[PDB]
Amino acid sequence: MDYIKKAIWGPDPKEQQRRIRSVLRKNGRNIEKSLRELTVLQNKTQQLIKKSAKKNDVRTVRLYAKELYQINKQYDRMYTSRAQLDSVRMKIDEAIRMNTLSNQMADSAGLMREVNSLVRLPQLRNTMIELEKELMKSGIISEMVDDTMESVGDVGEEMDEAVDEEVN
Amino acid sequence: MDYIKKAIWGPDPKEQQRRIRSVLRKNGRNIEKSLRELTVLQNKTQQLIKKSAKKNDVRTVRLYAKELYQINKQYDRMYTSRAQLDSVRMKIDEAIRMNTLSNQMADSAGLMREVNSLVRLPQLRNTMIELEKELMKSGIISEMVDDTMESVGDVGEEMDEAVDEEVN
Amino acid sequence: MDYIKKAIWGPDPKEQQRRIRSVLRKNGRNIEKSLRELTVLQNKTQQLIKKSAKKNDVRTVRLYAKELYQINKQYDRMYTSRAQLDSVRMKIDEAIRMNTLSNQMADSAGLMREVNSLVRLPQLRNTMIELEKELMKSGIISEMVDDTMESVGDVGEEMDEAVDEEVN
Amino acid sequence: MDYIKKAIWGPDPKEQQRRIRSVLRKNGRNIEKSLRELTVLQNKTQQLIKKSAKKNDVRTVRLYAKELYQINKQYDRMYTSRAQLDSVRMKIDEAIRMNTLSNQMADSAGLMREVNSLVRLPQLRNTMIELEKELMKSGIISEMVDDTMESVGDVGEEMDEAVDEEVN
Amino acid sequence: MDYIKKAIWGPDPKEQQRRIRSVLRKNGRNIEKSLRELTVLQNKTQQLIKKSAKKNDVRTVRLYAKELYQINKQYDRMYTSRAQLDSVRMKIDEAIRMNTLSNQMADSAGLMREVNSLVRLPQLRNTMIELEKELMKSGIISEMVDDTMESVGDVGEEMDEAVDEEVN
Repeated sequence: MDYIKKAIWGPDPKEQQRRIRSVLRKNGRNIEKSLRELTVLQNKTQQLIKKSAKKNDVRTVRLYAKELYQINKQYDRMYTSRAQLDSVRMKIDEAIRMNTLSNQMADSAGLMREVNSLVRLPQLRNTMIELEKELMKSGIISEMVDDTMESVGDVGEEMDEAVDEEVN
Repeated sequence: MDYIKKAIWGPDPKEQQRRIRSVLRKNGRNIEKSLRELTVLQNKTQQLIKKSAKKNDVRTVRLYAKELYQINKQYDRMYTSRAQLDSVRMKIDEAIRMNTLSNQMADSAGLMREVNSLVRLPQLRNTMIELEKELMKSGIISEMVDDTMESVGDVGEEMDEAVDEEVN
Repeated sequence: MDYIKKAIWGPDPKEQQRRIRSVLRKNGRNIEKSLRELTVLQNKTQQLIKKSAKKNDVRTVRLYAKELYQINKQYDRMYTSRAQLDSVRMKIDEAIRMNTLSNQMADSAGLMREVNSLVRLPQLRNTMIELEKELMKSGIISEMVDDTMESVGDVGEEMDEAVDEEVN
Repeated sequence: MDYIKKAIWGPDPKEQQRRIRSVLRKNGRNIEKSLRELTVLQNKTQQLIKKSAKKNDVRTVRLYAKELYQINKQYDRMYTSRAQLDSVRMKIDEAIRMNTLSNQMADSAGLMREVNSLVRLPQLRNTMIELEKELMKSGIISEMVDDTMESVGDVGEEMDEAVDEEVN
Repeated sequence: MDYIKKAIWGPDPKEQQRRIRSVLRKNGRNIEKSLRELTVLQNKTQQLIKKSAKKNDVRTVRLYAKELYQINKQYDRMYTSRAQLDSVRMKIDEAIRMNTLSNQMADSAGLMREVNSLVRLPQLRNTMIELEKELMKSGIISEMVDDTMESVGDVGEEMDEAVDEEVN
């Protein structure tokens, strides 16, 4: 019945989708664990760098200087990988929705407001007399084009200072 | 079966849609005709202004100033109307598509390119071992997560100037 | 089930393909290693040619003149071989894909846009009335040929200056 | 089994495809008929213009100028339509093939010629020792990487004018 | 007949609605039970904390100190969940009504009072002479605009201290 959805997720899409979001969330928590338990190794080193900064021991600071870099080299790729999954998990939750009734109602009512703003504009009045005379008495669209009968075309305050300005 | 689309276009949407687009190009040509047949009234007036520009008759030029104003007031409301319909006819064609197979193929093939760019990032390769081990041998998604298995990573050129910089 | 794929890669194609891309990537890294470790022999010689250029020693420059050529003769074939594998590995990754669902969706949605641009052209309108009346209510193609009902054929602004130009 | 092709052509693609190509040659002949039967109205008019060219009657030639314009306005929209259908019928035949065995043999036998040109380049022979030692004795690919084993390389005529040129 | 109501609640809305309010009320009573039977475990602990507060037993209070926190941690999420369902059950009873005759009469009679307050304002009197002369003798609205004939426009006590204040 829907072939593009099965061309992406396979012969049973609804169990392929919950099979990624198991795996893509187990790895989403192992990053948040390995930044929780690796921040405290950064927090203890801030107590151990500040310890031997007042001790002024060369053999102590240069021994912490090796492990402070190798963990911050580990931190900068695990902090990156948290933003890597969140780019994947957001683009793949967008693929999972993609044709839902929830997005169909949310994107249509946001569009019917944008049509309702445009059908009341006065220069397309004479379209709406012709359009009301032709359409079926349908739902949203035909209920807008007959609700816009609140305008007639009449002359207003014209310019007189431009008539003598054309000869000028 | 199709409730949002019938709520917008009525109980038979496919004939409501071609009933608008029929009307909305009848007015699409009547604007384009009345910008064409009224430009040549502005074109003949540019000759008749240039006629009595050398005659230097105030009783001739200001008689054209009464009718040149009535055409350019008419032109600027009809030139506006061409932008009025084309704002409506573009939004009301977006409402006609809105859930089609034509949008389903277009908005998803451009979405699978964006996932193919993200699954190949080397920080999340450790996810793609676990993800390839779990998924059904599906279409697009499970064909991308094992087409990223044709690569492996290894350690590189570490910084040798970092330890003395950290103790600095 | 697919015989051309097995006529190229043998009785088990999926393990022939990952057996090349092991070998064709080990050699892809031995070139990048042997241009990394041979550039530094070119970089030290730029310190040793510039050394004895100010020393003005004939017996030093003409001894570096032998090894500068034999390494640049080595460099120019190893730099070539990097572009040799990348021509092979790109033509053989194209053979590995060649019938994938990923290329099937990417090359079809790029083609359905090219059909959508052509079916709306006005001279083939009277085809599309006949074509809509005949086709099944299918997916992408039949959803395009009934969406193009937004045009009727009517006369426009004809030429009058060519009628008296035929006698001219 | 075939999801992209059924998404384009519907649940039975093979009868949707011959249902378009049936319609799209019915109009393929009606354009070719109406360019043939309308050329002879242009052909008889070239005699009747040449009739009253020597009669020198303005009341005869300009009566043909009213009907010669109505045929060449009709001819130029029907001559355009022959290029309109042939742009559609070529693209919609490309959509019908798009994944066939006929394209799989044609696009791959032309691809194996291009790999056969690249595996015989002598800079990458050192890959083809390691590649022949690893691959299964397959079809086309492993038959090319050992049909390039009927050759060997050796050092050639070195430059004797390079050392003095480098010290120059 | 009503498509938005079926797009939300499905093909039979009236049995989807009483299928939530079964489930959403069973859970509404299991919270009120599990705060009724968990308050008495808080009430007995207030008799057991106040028991060993005068006994001054360290091994008794610190043993009740473990279970007093684990139940108040249980209480603070079950007290929250009572306010969680009542936010859901009130927003989903608002969805169930949403177009009823009961809300149609209650929101219209509250609106007709607001129109009745505004049509009697004296500056829009001259509208109501024109409006009474045009409308059909309808229900509520036309019965208000002819009931407002109890006013005529006449001059009152004008200011004289502002005439000499303009020159001032």
